[PDB]
Order: sequence, then C-alpha cells, then structure tokens
Amino acid sequence: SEEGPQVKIREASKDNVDFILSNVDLAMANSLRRVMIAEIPTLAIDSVEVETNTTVLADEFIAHRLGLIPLQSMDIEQLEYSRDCFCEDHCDKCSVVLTLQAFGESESTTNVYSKDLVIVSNLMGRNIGHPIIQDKEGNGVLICKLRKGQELKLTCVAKKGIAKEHAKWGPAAAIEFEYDPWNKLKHTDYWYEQDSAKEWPQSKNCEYEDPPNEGDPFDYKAQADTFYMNVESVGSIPVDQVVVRGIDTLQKKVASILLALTQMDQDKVNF
Amino acid sequence: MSNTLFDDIFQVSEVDPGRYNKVCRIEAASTTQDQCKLTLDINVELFPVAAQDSLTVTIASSLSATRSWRPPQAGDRSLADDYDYVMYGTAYKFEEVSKDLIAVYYSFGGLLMRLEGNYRNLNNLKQENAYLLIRR
Amino acid sequence: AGRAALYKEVYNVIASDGSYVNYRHMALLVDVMTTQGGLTSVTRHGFNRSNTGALM
Amino acid sequence: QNAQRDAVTLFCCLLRSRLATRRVLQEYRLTKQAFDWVLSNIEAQFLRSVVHPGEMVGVLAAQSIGEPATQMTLNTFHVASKKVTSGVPRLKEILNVAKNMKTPSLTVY
Amino acid sequence: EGLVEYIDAEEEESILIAMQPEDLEPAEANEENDLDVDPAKRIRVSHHATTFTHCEIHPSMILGVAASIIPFPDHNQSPRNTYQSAMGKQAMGVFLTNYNVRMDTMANILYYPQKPLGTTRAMEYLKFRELPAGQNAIVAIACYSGY
Amino acid sequence: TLSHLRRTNTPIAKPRQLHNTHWGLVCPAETPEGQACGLVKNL
Amino acid sequence: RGNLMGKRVDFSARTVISGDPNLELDQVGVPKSIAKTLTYPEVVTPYNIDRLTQLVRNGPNEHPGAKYVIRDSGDRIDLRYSKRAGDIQLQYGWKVERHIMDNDPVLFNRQPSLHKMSMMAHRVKVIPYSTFRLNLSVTSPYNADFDGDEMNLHVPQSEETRAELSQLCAVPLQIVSPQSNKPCMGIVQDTLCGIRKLTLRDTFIELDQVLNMLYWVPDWDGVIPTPAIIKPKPLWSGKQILSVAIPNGIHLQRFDEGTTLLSPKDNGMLIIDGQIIFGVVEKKTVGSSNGGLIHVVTREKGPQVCAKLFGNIQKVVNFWLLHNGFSTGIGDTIADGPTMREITETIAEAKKKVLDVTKEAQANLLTAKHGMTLRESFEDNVVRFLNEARDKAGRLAEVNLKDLNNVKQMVMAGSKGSFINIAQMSACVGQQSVEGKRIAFGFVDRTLPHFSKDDYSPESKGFVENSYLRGLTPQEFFFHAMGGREGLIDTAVKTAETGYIQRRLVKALEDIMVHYDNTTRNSLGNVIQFIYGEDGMDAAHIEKQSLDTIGGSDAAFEK
Amino acid sequence: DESAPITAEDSWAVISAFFREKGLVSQQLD
Amino acid sequence: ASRHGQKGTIGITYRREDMPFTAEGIVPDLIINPHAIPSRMTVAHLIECLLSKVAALSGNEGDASPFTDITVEGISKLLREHGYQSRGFEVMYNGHTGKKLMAQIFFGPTYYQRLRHMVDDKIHARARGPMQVLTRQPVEGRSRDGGLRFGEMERDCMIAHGAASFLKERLMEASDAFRVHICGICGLMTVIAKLN
Amino acid sequence: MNAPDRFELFLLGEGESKLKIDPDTKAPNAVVITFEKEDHTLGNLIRAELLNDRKVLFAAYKVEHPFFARFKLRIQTTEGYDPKDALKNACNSIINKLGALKTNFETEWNLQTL
Amino acid sequence: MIVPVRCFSCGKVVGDKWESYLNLLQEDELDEGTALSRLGLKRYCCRRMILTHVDLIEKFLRYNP
RNA sequence: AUCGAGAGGAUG
Ligand SMILES: [Mg+2]
Ligand SMILES: [Zn+2]
Ligand SMILES: [Zn+2]
Ligand SMILES: [Zn+2]
Repeated sequence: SEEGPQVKIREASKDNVDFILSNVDLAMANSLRRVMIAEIPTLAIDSVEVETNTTVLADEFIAHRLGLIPLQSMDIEQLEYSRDCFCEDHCDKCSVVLTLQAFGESESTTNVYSKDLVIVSNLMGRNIGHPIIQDKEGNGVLICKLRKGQELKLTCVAKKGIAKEHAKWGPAAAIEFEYDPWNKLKHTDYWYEQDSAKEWPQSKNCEYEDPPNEGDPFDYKAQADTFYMNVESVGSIPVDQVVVRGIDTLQKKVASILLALTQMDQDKVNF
Repeated sequence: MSNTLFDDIFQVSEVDPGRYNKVCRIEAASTTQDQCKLTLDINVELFPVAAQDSLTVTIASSLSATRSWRPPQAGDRSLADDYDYVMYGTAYKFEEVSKDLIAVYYSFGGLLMRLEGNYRNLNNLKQENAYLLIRR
Repeated sequence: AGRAALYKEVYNVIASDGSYVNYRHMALLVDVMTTQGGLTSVTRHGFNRSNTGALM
Repeated sequence: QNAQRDAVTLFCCLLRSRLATRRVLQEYRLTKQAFDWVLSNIEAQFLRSVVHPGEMVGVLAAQSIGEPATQMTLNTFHVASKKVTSGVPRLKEILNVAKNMKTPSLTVY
Repeated sequence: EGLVEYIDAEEEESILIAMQPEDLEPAEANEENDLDVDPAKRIRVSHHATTFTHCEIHPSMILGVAASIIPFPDHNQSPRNTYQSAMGKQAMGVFLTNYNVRMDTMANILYYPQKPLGTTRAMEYLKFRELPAGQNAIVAIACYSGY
Repeated sequence: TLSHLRRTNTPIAKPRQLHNTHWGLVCPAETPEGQACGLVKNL
Repeated sequence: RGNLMGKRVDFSARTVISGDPNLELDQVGVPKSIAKTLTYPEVVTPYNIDRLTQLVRNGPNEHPGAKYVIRDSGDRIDLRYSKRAGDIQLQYGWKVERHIMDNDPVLFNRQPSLHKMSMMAHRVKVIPYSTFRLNLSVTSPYNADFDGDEMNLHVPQSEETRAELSQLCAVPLQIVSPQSNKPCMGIVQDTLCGIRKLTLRDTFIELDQVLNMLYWVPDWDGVIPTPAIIKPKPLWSGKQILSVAIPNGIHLQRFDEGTTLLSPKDNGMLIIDGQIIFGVVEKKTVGSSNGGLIHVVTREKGPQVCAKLFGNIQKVVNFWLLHNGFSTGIGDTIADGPTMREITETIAEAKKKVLDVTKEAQANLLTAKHGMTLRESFEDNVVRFLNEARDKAGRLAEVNLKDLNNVKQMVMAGSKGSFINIAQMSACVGQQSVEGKRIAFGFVDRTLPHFSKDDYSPESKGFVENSYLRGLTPQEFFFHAMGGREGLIDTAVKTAETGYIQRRLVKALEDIMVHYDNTTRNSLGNVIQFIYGEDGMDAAHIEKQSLDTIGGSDAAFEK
Repeated sequence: DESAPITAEDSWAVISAFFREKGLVSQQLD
Repeated sequence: ASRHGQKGTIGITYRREDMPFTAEGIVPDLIINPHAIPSRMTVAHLIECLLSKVAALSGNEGDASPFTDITVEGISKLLREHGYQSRGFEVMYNGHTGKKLMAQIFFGPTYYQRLRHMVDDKIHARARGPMQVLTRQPVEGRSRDGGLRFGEMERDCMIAHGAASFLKERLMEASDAFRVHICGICGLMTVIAKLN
Repeated sequence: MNAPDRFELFLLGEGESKLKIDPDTKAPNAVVITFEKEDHTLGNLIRAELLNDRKVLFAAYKVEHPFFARFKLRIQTTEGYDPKDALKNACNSIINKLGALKTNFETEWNLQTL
Repeated sequence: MIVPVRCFSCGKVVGDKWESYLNLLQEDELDEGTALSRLGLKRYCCRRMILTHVDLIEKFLRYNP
C-alpha cells in the first residue's frame, strides 16, 4: 500500500520471516542483507573480571564463552556507545554490569547455566540486558561444569556493539536469499552429464513462478526483480526489528553522507 | 562524413554451431549476383537464424576517433538504423588470390566476416570505421 | 674435433629432457675444458692446480 | 676487421635475404622516408644487442647449466629404452672425463 | 584352539595366503565377463590358484598408526599418503586428558576438537574419536578473488 | 605419541626401497621426508 | 667456506610468504613490525630536514619513525629513552636512522638460490599482518609457492648500493631470461585459467560490469570502447575490453593448426596495434613462451611498461573471474557408462595379447631379436603391450570429456596438469617400475605370498588395472607403494649430487668476464674465446627467426 | 548356526579382540 | 592443510558479509583453489568431502575405511535422495554484489587439521646487535636475535648481476670490517699500534 | 601481533575527512570521490541507483585493497550539471525507497498470526 | 571440550541444546539423525556442530584437587 | 656463552 518496494509475508513466527521482496533493484536487496548481517547494534559482554576460578576450563576460555551469550537488546537505542559516554571507563547509561557466583554445592555435577547471571547496575527502567532463554527446561545456554570445592566468581560489563567489530554482536544467524528459480535470466550455466533438468532439484520457490517454455526465444532486456528471502533472529532483537532496524541503519548511514556532503559546501565557499 | 558503403540480399545455406551456444558461423550466398558468398558469425541467443532464410546486409559507417560511446537515449536523438541486428567491427586484410574477384576480412571484436565479390573496388577501405546491419 | 663431441654430448644431455640452453653458454664451458692442451675435467684434477692463484 | 666481418656474416644473410630488392618493393611496399627509418632503426637496435664489457659470463654460464640440471632429476627414462646412459648420471661422467663409461656406442653410416 | 599362527618373514616363503576370506573360496559362477555385475565397482585379480593354507586378517592391517588416519588411502597417489603421515604428527589437539596437571616444556591444545565425519575402522583401536586433532570445517573449492 | 613408540632405526645393495617382504610387517607409507628417508621404518 | 666466502649479516629479515592479486610486480609486502626494526642511514640535507625532524619527533613507535641520531663528534642518541628525545635540533651533516618506508630498495631472495633471478630488487609497501606479500607472477623465478615457504630480505646502507640495486637487480629488468632467449615471468594459475574464459567467443560482458572494469585498469584513457554488438542490446566481447590492458603499436601473429584467417575453433592468435582480432588467449600467448606477448611487449615498449602490464592484466581478469566463478568436483573425473565399459574391454584384449606372447614363448617358438636374450625380447615385448594399452584407454577418456569439464578446462588453459593426469584419475593408472625393470621377485619365484611361483602375468608383476576413482586393490596398493617410494628416495639422496655439480661448475668458470677488448678471458689473461659466444652478443636481446634462403625450390627461389 | 564360515564384518571382531590383549605397545613391553 | 598432503597457508580473511553464500544461507569457513588438484592428484580429498556431507545430513557416521565396496556412485545415489546435486555442486551468490555465480561450486564438510608453524613464531628481523666471541660476526638463531647467512651460493648470484659495491657492503658495513696496521717490508701484523 | 584494531573499519582517525572529492584530469566534467570507512554495502548501492539517471554518462566504484576500508566512486555526467547534484539526487531516491519499504513492511507484520 | 555456543559458520545458538540431545537418545530411543531434527537444526552447518562434538569435560572433572 | 648429538620446514 505505497509507491515503492512491495513486501508480502507468507509465513513468520517468533524467530522466522518468510517473504517476497517485490519490485526492487538488486544492488539494494543485497546491501539490505549485509547491513543486516553486521551493522545493527547490540549488547553483549565485553569485559570479564575474574575473582576466583578453580574449574577445569581456563580464564580466557570462559571469557570468550560469555561474549557469545545472547543478551536482550530492545531499548538498546537509548544507551550511549561506551566510547562516547563522558563517564571515565564504564557506567549505567553506557553499560549493563552483570555478576556470576557459582560453587560446587553437592557431590554430583553442578551445571552453570546463564540463568545464574545477576544484573547489578540501575536499568533506569529500560528493556535491555536480561540474558535470553529459549530452553524448554528454562535454562539459558551452558557456561561451565563443576564437581566439589570448585568456585567461580565473575563480573561482566556488557557494552554497545556492532558485529563488524566482532561476531558476538551479531543478531543475524543465517539469512536465506534467492532470485529467479527457473533460470530465465541465464545468470548461471549448469554443469552436467545428461539432462541438466534431472541433474539439479527445483527449489520450493518454483511454485511461485512459471516454466520458461523451450519453444520461446531467450529474453534479453530483463532485470532482476522479486527476491525470495528468509531472516532468522538470534533473539536479542525480535525478528521484525532486525529487518526494520536494518532498513533504518542503511537509510541512516546513507544520509550521514548526504549530510556530510552538505557540511563541506558551506565550508570552503563561506568562511 | 557519412553514408552507406555496400548493400545486398543473401541466402542462408549452413548454420554451424561449432561447440558453442551463444554464437554461430553462418554460410550465406547472394541473389542474382551469381559468384558472391559470405561467411559470418552471429550471436543466435539474441537474433536467431534458422537455415533457409534471407537477410538484408548493409555495411556503411554512419553516425578523436572514438568519442566515448554515450548511452543510447535514441528516443530523442535520431538513430542510423531501421534494422533488427547491428554490429561494429574492423577490417584486418583484403585477399586477392588470382581473381577476377575480391575478398574482405572483418572482426566484430571477435565475431568474424569473410565476403566475396568484385564490384567493391571503390566501396571498402583499409579502415577502422565499419558497421553491419541486418533485418528481416 | 673433441671440442665438438664434448659439446654435442653436454647438449644431448640438456635437450634429452625437453630443456633448452642458449649455445653461448655450454660453449663457454666446453671451451674451458679445451684451451689447456687436452680434455680437462671439472674436478681438483682437471681445473685449478694450474698455477692460477693460491688463495683462490 | 677480418673477425669483425666474419662475426657478422650470419646476421647479414638474414639481412640480405629480407632487404632484397624484389621484396622491399612487392611484399612490403616501403617508401623513401619509411626505409631510411627501417634502416636507421636496425642499426641502433643492433648496437643495443652487443655484450657489455663487465658482464661476468663465468658464473652466468655455470648457473645456466646447473639449474636445468637441478630439474633433470626425473624419469629417466621410461619410446622406452635408451638404452644409453642419460640424465644426471651421464652428466656426471661428461664432467669427470670418465674413462669407464657405462654405455659406449659406435654409430656407422 | 589353533586358529591363528604367528608367521615370520622367512616362513612366509612356503605358504599361499588368500586375501578376501569370503570371495577367495566360495565356488564358481563365474562373473568375469559373465552378466551381470556393478559397472561402478573395482576390478579384482580373482582367485586362480586353489591350494591355500592361510588367509589374511584384513588388508587394511598392512598400514601403520599414522597412516590408518587417512580416509580412502587407496584412492590417493602414493607419495601423498606419506606426506599426511608426517603431518598427522604435527596437527593439534588433546595429547592427554591430564594436561592441566603435568609440567612439560611447551604443549598445545585445541579449544574445540571434533571427531571427523569420515573415519577408518582402525581409528576405533587408536582412540582418535575420543582425542581428535582437527575440526569438521565447511570448505569451498572456488577461485573467488585471487588471495 | 603412538607413532614414536613403534619406530625402527638402521645404521649407515639398495636398502631404502620398499621390499616385497615388508608386506604386513612394516607400513608402506609411513616414513620420514628427506634427510634419512627409508632407513627409518614404522611397524 | 663458512666465514669468508659466506658470512652472517645484519639488516636482514625473514617470514612466511603469501600472494597478492592487487600488489604490483616489482613490489613486496613488508609488515610494519619489520619496517619498524630495519633501519636506513640517511644524512641531513636541507632537502629532507622538514620530513626528518618530523620523523625523529614522531618516535621509534609510530611507523614513519626513527631510532638513533648521529652527530658530528660521532655520538649515538638512542631515541627509545634519553632526556632530550622530544627536544633535539637537527642540523646539516648529521644522520638520522629512519625506519624503512614505501618505495625503497630491498634485495629479496629465496633458497636454494641457483639463478641471478633467485636474487632480485623489489619496492617496499608497508602493510598490516605479518607475511611478506608478493605478486603471483614473480612466483616462477624464485620457485616459490605459499604452502609454508619462507623468504629473505636485505636492506642497503649506502646510496651507491641503493642505485646498484634498482639499476641492475630491479625485477622488471629481469623479465627476459639471459639463460634461454625468452621471458621468465608470466600469467599463472587463476589469472591464466580465466584469461582463457574471458576470451572465448561465447563470453559477452555488459554495461554495469563493463564500466567497473575499465575503471579497474589504471591510466585507462577514459574512453568507453564502442560495443562490438550494438544490436537489440549493447554488449561487449570478452576480448573487447581486455584489449584495453594492452598498449598501442604492439603486433602479434601465430597460426596454430587449422588456421585459415577465420579459424573454425578460434585457433592461432592475431594481434593488431592495440586490440586483438581473433583467437583465444592462453599459455602460448600470455604465458612465458618464446614468441609470447611478454617477450614482444618488453623489447618493444620497455621493462617499466611491461611491468605495469602484468598489473593491468590480472587486475581485470581477476575481477571478471571473481564475479563469474570456477570450481572442480568429482563429476569432473567421471566418464560415460558407455565409455567406462569400452575402457575395461580395451584392457581385456591387451591383457590377452600378453597371454599369447607367454603361451608362445613357453613352447619355444619366440625368436630372439639379434643381439638380445630370449627373456629380454619377451620382457621388452610385454612392457610395451601394457603401456600402449593405457594411452589407448587414456586418450579414450580425453575424447569423452565435455567442454564444460572443469579439469579439462585447466589443461586447455595450461594452468595445471596434463594428459597422463586425466587417464590416471578416470581410466587406468598403469604399470609400476623400479630400477627401470617392472615389478621384481623379492620372494622366491613370486612377487607376494598371495601368488604361485613362476607367474609373469600383468597383475602378478605390478600392473594396476583400476583407476584412482574406482580405487586400488590390496596388492595393487602395495605395488604402487614400492614405486612412489623411489621418488622420495631420489630427491632425498640424488640432489646432494645435482648440487655438488652446481658448486663445481660455478667454481671452475667463476672469474670468466668479458673485457674492454671483447675477448672472453680469466684471471691470467688467458683467452677462452676471441669474441663472446662467437659473435659478442648478450643472450638477452636475441630471438629465433627463419632464414628463408634455405628451404625452397631450386626454382621458387628465383621467383 | 556356528558352522558357516567368517565373512565381511566378522573379520573385524577378531581384530578388536587382538588389541583387547596386546594393546599398542606389546613389543615394547614384552 | 586437510587430510591428503594438501598443505597450505591462510592468505586472507573475509567476514561472513563479503563471502560467497548458498541460497540456504550457509557461508564457507574456508576456500581452497581448484588448481592444486589435478597436478598432485588427490582424489580421496574430493571423496571425503562428498561423504561427510551425506553424513552431516542423514546424521550418521562416515566409513572412509580403505578397501571396501564403497562407491562414489552409491554415495551420490544418497545425496540425491537428500535434495542435492549428486556430485557435490551448489549454486552460490557473490558477496559484494549478490549476483548469482555463473558456474556452480563444489562445497562441503571436510576434516581439516591445524598444524603447528604460525607466522609469529617464524618472524624475525635484525639491524645490528649480538656479535660472536671469536669471529666478531653476528650470532646465529632467532632466539638470540641474530643475523641471516649470506652463503657463497648467494655471493654467486650477486657476481652474476655484476653488483660489486653492494657485495663489498654485505661483507664490511654489515657483519665484519676491522682495521689493522702493516709493515713496509715483511707485510705481517706485527706493528705495535700505540695510537693517540 | 601486527593485526590492526577492528574499530578501524568504521571510525576515523586524526585529520581523516569522511569524503574527499577530486577533479578527474583525464576526461572533462568527471569526478572521483573517496569514501572513508565504507565498503560494498555503500559503494554498490550508490552505483546502481546512479545508473538509473538518464543524465549520467559514466559511473563505477572500486575497492583498492581488502585490508583497508575505503572505496572510490568515479562519475561523469551531461555537460551543464555538477556531479555532486547527481550524487545528491541519487541518495534521496534510496532514502525515499527505504522510508517507504519500512512502512510497507509494518503494514504487513501487524497483520500476520504468530 | 564443552559444547560451543553458536555454530561457527552460521551462528544459531547451539550451546543450550546439548542436554536435550542426549536426553532424546537414551530416554526417547532415537537416532542421532532424527534427534537433530527435533532440535530445530535444519541447516547442516549446525548439524555437525552437535553430531561431531566430543565432551571431554566429563573426563576432565574426573581428577581430584 | 662454547663443543657434541637428535626432530622438523622448503624443493618430492
Ligand atoms: Mg613451498
Ligand atoms: Zn558510561
Ligand atoms: Zn716488519
Ligand atoms: Zn549452522
């Protein structure tokens, strides 16, 4: 119900977005997925302070493990980047501090899940930093395992971040992408031995277009329209927002030029 | 600095796909002009050429050597062509074995052309500028 | 006539394997094994020990 | 001036053969100005192709033989059957001036 | 009970060993050029002498500890299997479960070792699946740039 | 660790080639690259 | 031979090497780390003070920096500490020991160094990470690859030397090898495998891609070439745009086989002025051949031009390739079901032609060839019967291969591999060998204890029927083992001869230099030749051209 | 049926029981 | 390297964004050049790869065991029944552009080893420093920060080039140069240097 | 040990302007701009939405060397038209699509069940 | 060592899934194949993260101090 | 630091 790009969703859920992105230039749809993959910001642990660690794993091994853990990133947009907050080092408006206390209680095995993480700083009342669980059993990932007199005391300072800086900040997982099922654009040349047609399978995407018809001659003037994507969320941002924030971030850094360009005109000609 | 250079009507006699898909070597001859044959390379993916056909073939060279080819926009600027199929090329030699006759050697950035007749003694020059137009 | 056979023989060795070395090279070699009267090997018996230069 | 004449003999038989009157006027129809060029041009090109006093051709030659030798270590020689000694083994004799050679051979015509 | 005999090299001169227990003494058909078989399978000598005495355990057993790591070594050019033999000894992983307790000059351990998706029946006795030294990585064979 | 504990040495006709009699006793492929190649054997 | 003829030396480095498609030919990737540590003695001249005083102050830690400053009285000011390290007034005559910077003289070798081309000068381009990076096409003269090979580097300390590096040792100068009249550097692997692809008749590029590529070539005249096809849809040929890498006034002629100035299947190679006319570009052309483009472009335009050519070619091919794709699967070593059958039947009438030559010899009818044993003429006989058997079956698989076959397409380019390799992988691997003779009797009158005695049949004596795809069998495996082993054995212990030879040759010729009288003489003045190589000509500036005064009719010569 | 002879897989069961004894360094130990 | 003498170094790293990608969304963890295949002739590497796919997919284990009735035909009769190109090829899309790659690409799971030898443990440079006791030449090894060897074999290559002043440097300025006093008659080093 | 910090793919050091704009010496009415700390997400898109303008003669980008973040756009247009404007007009078009994409997507999302 | 979080290639969180896996074998009497499909692991980039895992951790903890 | 041994990397 507009004049530009035409999206139509078929199936979508808590974690999956199946849609045809009609009527766009290719160069766009691509740049959409990339900025998606690794340009939207998120929160993830980015500093570990170790009190005691008598586990079988070594310090930096768990450190790394923590990074990867999916932290909630909803109202993330109203948290300054730690590299700007005039606060010396970390603070409350630029970081969510976390704490981890686990000991080998009994003689049987003591699992250390993420549910065992404790927010300590003021959330100034915003949706951010609650580590994420999807496990039916109610347990968030798995950090380390314990036996007897094994202690583990940690302090996590999670920060704002972009995947382009490190993949622990990726909200993306895997992004499905395809254009033109029956190859009518001859963008590919099939390798074969006999009937190229029986040699490759047809994607589910073929039921949404027509056969090429061998009796018709090759269509020259033809550009790439209509793309068959499918985005999957890691969970720190709902599915919908990833695609929405993506579009925003793109639009954002596209204008940060359109502006910066204008900030060089009334610079040399003015004074 | 314009105008045609050669004109005739030719008959397709052999369409050879020599281990290719996007190209053909075509053997076509002349009408009423008896001793005159033509060997051309035609991208069949765009302009399909079946055997037992007839093509109007025109040379001409109309409309700082190359002035950076500027995108078509032929809707407002008057064109040089009412033809289904055009190509730009170069001539690399003119064969004169005995004859009585004469032969031309052309290269459209890869596709080759050998033509055969005699009444072109003042028509074709040892030059860069050379086009090729085809219809029907 | 020796100079010529020694060359042919050095040559037939290089060329027997698909290789090619410009005449002007093997020639120089072949010649060094010649100017000293007769056939002069490429060992401490052949070259050197010929009032050349002690340090060398 | 005798050695000088003789050391150029070969090159000229190419020169004379390619700058033959029946040629410089038929195969490749040269003008006046375009000839004095070709001529004046070959002179300078030739003088460029002289060896430079300084060049150490000693090392050069050894290396130029030792390398392809370094690549001779192959097979060696499975037309099959030599049956004569070839490869490094032979080259070892050739340089030792070997009295006892594995495959001596007469060849008569 | 007399079913296995420790044979040395000298005594190996007087015996006629079979290769495949089953296919080396069943009967005639015969097969060779007789219809029908699987076109895609390999061509085997065939048993032609029959006055055997012994029979081999399983041919894969001609191999060594490092070599039995190689998947399908009988599809490789020989000198290659010798290379892998030297490198397998310079790969990286778990070298003993007690690495956190020993005190030896220099030792490397892999953050996340994996049992390979393709294995030898002989890896089983070498306990490679419990102490792997590689990762099943996704790999592409293409040109892509020129790096 | 396993491959070192099963190592065969040899001091100094043609004692580097893999000899028919090696079948099933010494491993064909296992052997060191260069330097002392074939004088050393793995069982 | 260890402390005088060859010393250890300072101002030197070493590290793993890796390729760079976007590096220049005479260049060399030198990690900041190293560039931070190697230093070059430079004097203070009113020409440099401004940049120097800046470097001094910049400190030994920010790349364009410097440790140490040498005064009149010969003092040594260590810039890693001291008190006046932020102070300091540089006047003329003093020296600053700056770090190594872009575009500098470095000598860059790789052992074993058995060439002049093993030691060459490169230009510095300081980079991130920790490898020495270099241009793929400077691969062949060093014999390097990137499977873990290390390389060395030496930094000059005096101007005389600096010159003496970039005037004689400079890489572009070395493009034409004085060893064999020919060019020793070329277009290798990816770029070569693709600069075939791009030049096929079928290969058409269009606007979006076309423009990028033009932009891709540096010093591109800034002129779109008129599209070959300008019919329904403006498209360019492959060859069309590659021609833009190639300079002007450069001419080339070939004629492979069926080359009638039309070429049924783009045979030969005709190049006029700055463009190309017909043919497919590959090894024979763009490769380091005798009559190839590189030999032509070098003697004609210069080194520096040819050196910039290498860059352009790659820069374009690479791009095109990168966005077209190339691969190799196992389907690239399968053959037709009808063919696979025909191969096994072309081994069966050649394993039977051997049973008769045995069946004969055994009833004493086989006459011995004059001068050889009865057993010698049987052996020679069979061995040939089995080789002819494989190349018959081999070249039966090379006719069954499709044109879309990636493995085939590499040979057709010349990037890697040849005929044999196809036959191995798909048809049959062939007979084995040691000492020259087929498989021996290690055990008494047999080969393995899985055989009877006195059995000279193919399978008993080491003929692997099966191919690398179908898989070897147990005995076969073990034989091929005895064979391959011989390879490693030689290279291990034979090289120590092929390398002792080199030392002798070198040591016996060594001091033979051409003098200012043009005669070839040694340390004693003793003449060796009276004109170097019989005519005083530098091997470099030479090429084989026919003397059309020999072959020819007693009569056609008059003509 | 305890009579029919060893086949394909059966050939391994023997191996494992060989190693179940001598392990991997028996020559060294013995 | 992998598991068939197929050794090599890492030349570069690309982020999941600039990498080729299948329509399923998968990225490859690493890319090797199809050129080091036909020349050195390792077919098994190619098979293991086509097996291990089928293993990951069906969620079973891989039977690479040497002599067996296992066929590259009977493998690909499996991968086919698994919605795939029976010889391992997979349509990919470029990264920078997302334009469908003209030629399909063989791509799959393949066990890869991580040998020792890492650049930062080979890397070495020196510009002056540690000298030897006897020779007054630079000391050997990189674990003493020493200099590299310019062996006769490298002296040769230099003389070939006719670069003379450079080779006087690589034997005086760097390394060894020393000053002594001699005699007008005898010509030994007996001279008593009572300098100043 | 020589690896350069990751935040160097988006942040800008001392005296590093986000755009440098330069006159092409080769052909008249042409320009070559140098985007800092950007890549194929940006370059590619600007080029295509720049070839839609019938008033443009030449456009294309390049990424010098994959170690550094930075591409180059080169633009030549009809005489009597500054390319800065051709850039300007292009960037708006993109935004106008995205702003409308975003809306169209919401209109859908709100609808779906799950 | 210990199950990793997120598959290297893709990223889909796999760290929470290890227990579930084991529990679907020994308790639910299934094969590794269908056990991976109950877990939401469709792509095979992930499938090899869990299939080819080895849980050395169990034998590590086996030591005392 | 010096002398002595062994293992490995690059040409296969
Ligand atoms: Mg190497
Ligand atoms: Zn703060
Ligand atoms: Zn005295
Ligand atoms: Zn995955």
